[PDB]
Amino acid sequence: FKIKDEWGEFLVRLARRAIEEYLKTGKEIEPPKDTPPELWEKMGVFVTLNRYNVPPQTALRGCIGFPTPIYPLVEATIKAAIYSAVDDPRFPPVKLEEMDNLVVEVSVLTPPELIEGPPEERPRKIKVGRDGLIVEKGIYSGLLLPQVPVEWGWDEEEFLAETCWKAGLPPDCWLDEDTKVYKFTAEIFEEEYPRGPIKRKPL
Repeated sequence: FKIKDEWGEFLVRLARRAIEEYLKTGKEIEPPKDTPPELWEKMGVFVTLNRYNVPPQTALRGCIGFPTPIYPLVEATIKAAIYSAVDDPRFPPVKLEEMDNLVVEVSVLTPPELIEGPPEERPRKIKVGRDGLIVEKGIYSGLLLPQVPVEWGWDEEEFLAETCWKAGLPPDCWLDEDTKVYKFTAEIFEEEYPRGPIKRKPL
């Protein structure tokens, strides 16, 4: 575990606070002075907002992140949290009252690593329940978090085709040598219920 449980809890609470404060004052909070030093290191992160007490496959309310380590983790979390609440083009922006009915999930990512070898053998180098994926070709790029294939019950080959689709590429694009496929992992933390205890979420 690269991210201590205490740090995951910190980040999830920070994400909720960033969203509520933004919705209330339009201001983006700053990393708190008590922020753990290790959390200033640049890392990729995604924040997901899920509707509470509904079937999981119907819960996604917002999900935005920074796949690359361009921001210190603490700052990336604050921004991604806000973006997931009001800047996810697929859904209407979250209003303050609704935060009573949503649970926050923070996914801290490890650096993506290029999958090597014959393209038709790429499914063998990935593992649903462990890997997140990024597919890139030309100007197209798409990413799907590790929890996605698990939630929908996809195998490695299906997961690949779905990530290609996410990028705006044909489903079988991963069979192309010129298509670049990266795998990455994440340490996930989520509220058990709105404003309740936070816990690590294994796949």
